[PDB]
Amino acid sequence: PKLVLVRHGQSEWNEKNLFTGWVDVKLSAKGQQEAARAGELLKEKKVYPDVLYTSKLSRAIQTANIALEKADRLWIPVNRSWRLNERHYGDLQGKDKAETLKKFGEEKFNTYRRSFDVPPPPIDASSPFSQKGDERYKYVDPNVLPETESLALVIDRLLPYWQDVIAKDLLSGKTVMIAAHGNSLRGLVKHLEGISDADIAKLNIPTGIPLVFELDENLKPSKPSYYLDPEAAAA
Amino acid sequence: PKLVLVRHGQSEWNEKNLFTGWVDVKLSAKGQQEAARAGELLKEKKVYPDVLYTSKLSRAIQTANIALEKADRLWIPVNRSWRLNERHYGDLQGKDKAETLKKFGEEKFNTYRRSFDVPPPPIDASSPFSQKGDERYKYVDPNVLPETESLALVIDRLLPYWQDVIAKDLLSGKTVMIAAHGNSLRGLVKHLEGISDADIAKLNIPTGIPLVFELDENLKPSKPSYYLDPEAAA
Amino acid sequence: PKLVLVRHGQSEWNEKNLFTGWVDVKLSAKGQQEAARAGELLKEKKVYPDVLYTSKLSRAIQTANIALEKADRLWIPVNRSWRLNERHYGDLQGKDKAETLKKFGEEKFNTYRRSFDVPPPPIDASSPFSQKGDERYKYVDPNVLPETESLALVIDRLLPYWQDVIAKDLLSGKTVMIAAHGNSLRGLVKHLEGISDADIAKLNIPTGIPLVFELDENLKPSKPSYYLDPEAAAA
Amino acid sequence: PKLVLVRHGQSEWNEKNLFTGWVDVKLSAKGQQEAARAGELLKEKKVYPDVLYTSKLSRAIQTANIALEKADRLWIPVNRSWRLNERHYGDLQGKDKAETLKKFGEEKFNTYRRSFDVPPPPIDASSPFSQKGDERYKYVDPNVLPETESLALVIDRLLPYWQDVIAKDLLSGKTVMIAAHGNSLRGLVKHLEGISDADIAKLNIPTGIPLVFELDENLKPSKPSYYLDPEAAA
Ligand SMILES: O=P(O)(O)O[C@H]1[C@@H](OP(=O)(O)O)[C@@H](OP(=O)(O)O)[C@@H](OP(=O)(O)O)[C@@H](OP(=O)(O)O)[C@@H]1OP(=O)(O)O
Ligand SMILES: O=P(O)(O)O[C@H]1[C@@H](OP(=O)(O)O)[C@@H](OP(=O)(O)O)[C@@H](OP(=O)(O)O)[C@@H](OP(=O)(O)O)[C@@H]1OP(=O)(O)O
Repeated sequence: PKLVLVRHGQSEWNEKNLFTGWVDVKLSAKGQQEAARAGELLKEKKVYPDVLYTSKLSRAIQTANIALEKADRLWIPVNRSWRLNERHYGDLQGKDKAETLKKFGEEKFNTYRRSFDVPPPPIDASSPFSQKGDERYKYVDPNVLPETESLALVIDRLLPYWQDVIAKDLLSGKTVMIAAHGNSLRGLVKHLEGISDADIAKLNIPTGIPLVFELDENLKPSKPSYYLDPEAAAA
Repeated sequence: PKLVLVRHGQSEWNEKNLFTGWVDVKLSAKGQQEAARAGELLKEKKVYPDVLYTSKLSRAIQTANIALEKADRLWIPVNRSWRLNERHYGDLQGKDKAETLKKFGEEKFNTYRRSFDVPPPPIDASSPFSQKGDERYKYVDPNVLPETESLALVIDRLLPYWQDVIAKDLLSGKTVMIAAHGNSLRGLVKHLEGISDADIAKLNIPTGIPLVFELDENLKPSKPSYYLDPEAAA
Repeated sequence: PKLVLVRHGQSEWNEKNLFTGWVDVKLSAKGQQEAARAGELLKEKKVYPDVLYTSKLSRAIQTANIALEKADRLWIPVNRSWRLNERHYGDLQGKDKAETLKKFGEEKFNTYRRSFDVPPPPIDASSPFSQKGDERYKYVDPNVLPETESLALVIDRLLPYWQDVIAKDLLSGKTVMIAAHGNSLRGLVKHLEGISDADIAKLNIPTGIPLVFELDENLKPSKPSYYLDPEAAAA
Repeated sequence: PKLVLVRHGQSEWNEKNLFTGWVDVKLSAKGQQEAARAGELLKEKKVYPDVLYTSKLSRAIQTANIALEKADRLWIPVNRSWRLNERHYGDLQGKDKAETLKKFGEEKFNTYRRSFDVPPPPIDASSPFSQKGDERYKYVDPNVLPETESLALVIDRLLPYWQDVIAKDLLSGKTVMIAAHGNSLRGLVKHLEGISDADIAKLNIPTGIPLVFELDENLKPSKPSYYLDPEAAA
C-alpha cells in the first residue's frame, strides 16, 4: 500500500493573519498555485491516486480539485469526513494572531499553538465563528462535534476513520490520497512514524508538496517517507 | 423534490472543430468562466444542492468543482458514473467537423449529428481516440462500454442510473445537481417531459446556465422547468 | 473472477400450485432444507463467497441466510436489488396454475409462461397481488416498476446492475454469490453463455444447487459452468 | 429517531462453561427460538426497522435474520462492523470458567468479569482462540484490532461507528435496529442514559427482548426506554 498526503496552501485568513481552525475559509490566490504544483508533482513523479480522501473544509477540497486537475485524475472516487478537518481553534477562531500574542503573552500563546494537549478555551455556541449546527455536519452525533481542540484530541477522532475507512482502500492495494490540514496531517504522521508526544511539536509538513508513505501489510512504513520535491521541502 | 441540471461550458476542441464525444477533453479558459457563472447563478438565485452527480469526463467534473466553489457548497457528497458521459461519437471522435461534412455530405452529416436512432460507425479499437481500456472504466463490465452511440442508446444506458441511484436521493428529499454533457442531459429532459422521438433533435441546452426541475413524488415535473437566467436561457 | 448462482427452493405458493411473481411469499419447509443443503454444498466443494447479492424478495433472501449459515460465511457484505428479482407475473399473480391452463388453453398458456418476449396481461393496480406502492421499492423511480414482465423485459432491467455493481466485485477479484430466482438467474446465464432467444425456453436451473462459473477479465467464461452436485442437477 | 436494540440468545457454549468473547460461536436451538420470539415481538408491537446494523459474530447475525424473518422486514438494508462485536476476553477465550477461578481466585476473577476497566491478560497471537487474521477483519487496521478488552475499551471503539454511521441513519429519520451483544449493547446504554462507571455493572439487558428508545435531535432519550415485553424483561 502507498499513501499520499497533501497539505493545503495558504488561505484568505492566513493572509489577514487570522486563526482559522474549522472556519470554512477559501484558498488564497497564492495557495491555489501551490495546489497546481502539488498536482504537477503527482503527475511528474509518477504517483497515481486510485481514491481520494478530504475533510469537509473547502480549502482542502479545493487543493485536491486543482491538484487532481493538473495530474489528469479528476475522475477518481471522493469521500469527505469531519474527522479529517483541521484542529478546531476554539475561542481563538477569527482572532488576530499578533493581537492574541500581546493579550496572552509569549508563553500561553506558544502553548495554545505548539502544545500537544492544551486546547484553546472553547468558543461560545452563539459566536459568529461557531460551526455548531452547521449544515455540513448534520448527520453526525452533535455531542461528538468539538468546540475547541488540541493535537491530541484531533488524533483521537481521526484514527477511527483512518482505521476503518481509509485502511480499507490501503489494504485493497489502492493508492490513497489525502488532502488534509496541518494538525490532522501531523497527527496522522505522528501515529505512523511512532513520534512521541513531546517530539511532535518539532514536525512541520510544508504546503503544496505531496508526502508519500509506502506501507506494509500492517500499515507501518516499509521505508522512510519522502516528498516529491525534497529541495523545496528542506528550505 | 428538486433537480438542477448544468451543461459544462466550452471545451478545448470547440476551436479545433473536432467531434469530441468520450475523449477526455478539458475545459477552456472560457469554459471555466462559464462554470463559475453557473455557480454564481446557483447562489444568487438560491438553489442549494445537497448531493452532486457527474459523468466520468473531466470537463463536467471541472464545471462542478468550479460552480460549487462559487456557490460555497464544495463539501457535499459526490458520485460519478459513465452512464452520464457524453454521446460516444464512434469513428467520428477526433475528426474535423468541416472535413467530415465534405466527405459524407450534408444529409449524412446531420444524421450522424442529430438523429435519434442512427449512430455513427464503430470506432476502431486501436484508434488513438478510443477510450477502450481506459483506467476510469476498469471496474465496469467491458461488454457494455460503447464504441459509438446515438441519443437513443445514450438514454438506454443513462436510465438505469437515474432509476435506482439518482431517484433514491430525490425521493429521500434531497436537491440533486447533475453536471453533465449536452446529449445525456437532453436525453434526460426528453424522458422527464415526454418529448417525442421526432421533436428532440431541435432542443438545446445552454452551456453554464442551470436548468431546475421541480418534480412531484413520481419524478414528473409539477411545473415547467426554469433556467436561472431565463432571458439568457432563450 | 468466480461467480456462484443459487436458485431458491420452492415457496409456500409453489406448494399450493400458484403463480408467484413479485409476491413476497416465504420459502416452504422443503425449500428451507434445500437452502441448508445448498450451504452444506458450498462448504464441502470449497467455494467461498466474499460478497453476496440478493433480490428484495424474502424467499431468496432467506435462502442466502440459511445457506451462508451452514457455510460459515454469515459475516460477508450483502447488497440487494429489485433488478435481481423474479419476473413479475402480471395478472397471473395469485392465480391457480391449473385454472389458468383451462382458462387460456395450451398454446396461450405456454406463451405467458415460456415465451421470450410476450409478457402476461398487466395486473390491476388495486389488486391485492399488486406490489405497487410497496415500501421496499419506495426509493426507486415509480415509473420503472413493472406491472407485468417477460424474460426479455427482465434481462433489460437486470443487466444494468450486473454491469455496474456486480461487475465491480468480479473485476476486483472477489468471488460473487447471487441468490436470485428462476427467470432472473436464467436471464443472466443466457447473457453469459450467448444462448439465443430461441434456445432459452429449453434451459432449467435446478434449485438448491450452486452453479459456479469461472470467468475471465472480460467476464466471459473460461471453462464450462458446473454445479456442485452434477448428478442431482442432471437428475 | 427510534432505535431498537436486540441481544442475541444462547450460544453453543452456554452449556460448556467457556469464555466466549470474540470466538465465532453459533446459536443453539434455543438461541434460535429466542430470535424468533424477538421477531414476533417486533411485528406484534408494531416497530418497523428501516435499516439493520450487526456485529461480525455469527450469533448476532443469525438472531437478526431469524428476527427479521418473523417481523417480515427481511429485505431491509443491512450493515456490519467489528465495532459492534462482543468484548474480547483475551487469553481467557476458550477457557473453562471454573478452572479460571482456581488459577486467579475470586477477587481477580470478578475483576476480569465485572469491572469497568481492568481487562484480561492479552491473548497470545498463536492461540487457536485468537481472532488475529480472521478473514472477516482483513480490511481493518491490524493495529487497532484487540487482543483483549474491557467494557471501558469496548465503549471507546464502539462510539466512532455510532457517531458517524449509525447516527447518520438515525438523524435521517430512519428506524434503526442493532443486533449486537451484551457488552456492546450495555456499552451503548451507559452512554445513552448517563450511567456511572460503577453503576453500569448493575445493568442487565435480557436476551431476545427488543429494547426501544425514543430519541431527540441530540440523540438523548426523549422518554424512558421500553422493552417490547415489560413483564418478561423482569
Ligand atoms: O456551439 P456550442 O453551443 O458551444 O456547443 C458546441 C456544439 O454543441 P451543440 O451544437 O449541441 O450546442 C457541438 O456540437 P455539434 O454542433 O458539432 O453537433 C459540440 O461538438 P461535438 O459534436 O464534438 O460534441 C461542441 O463541443 P466540443 O467543443 O467538445 O466539440 C460544442 O460544445 P461545447 O461548447 O461544450 O464545447
Ligand atoms: O447467564 P446467561 O443469562 O445465560 O448469560 C450468560 C452470561 O452472560 P451475562 O452474565 O452477561 O448474562 C455469561 O457470562 P458470565 O455470567 O459467566 O460472566 C456468558 O459467558 P461469557 O463470560 O463467555 O460471556 C454466556 O455466554 P456463552 O454462553 O457464550 O459463554 C451467557 O450468555 P448467552 O446466554 O448469550 O450465551
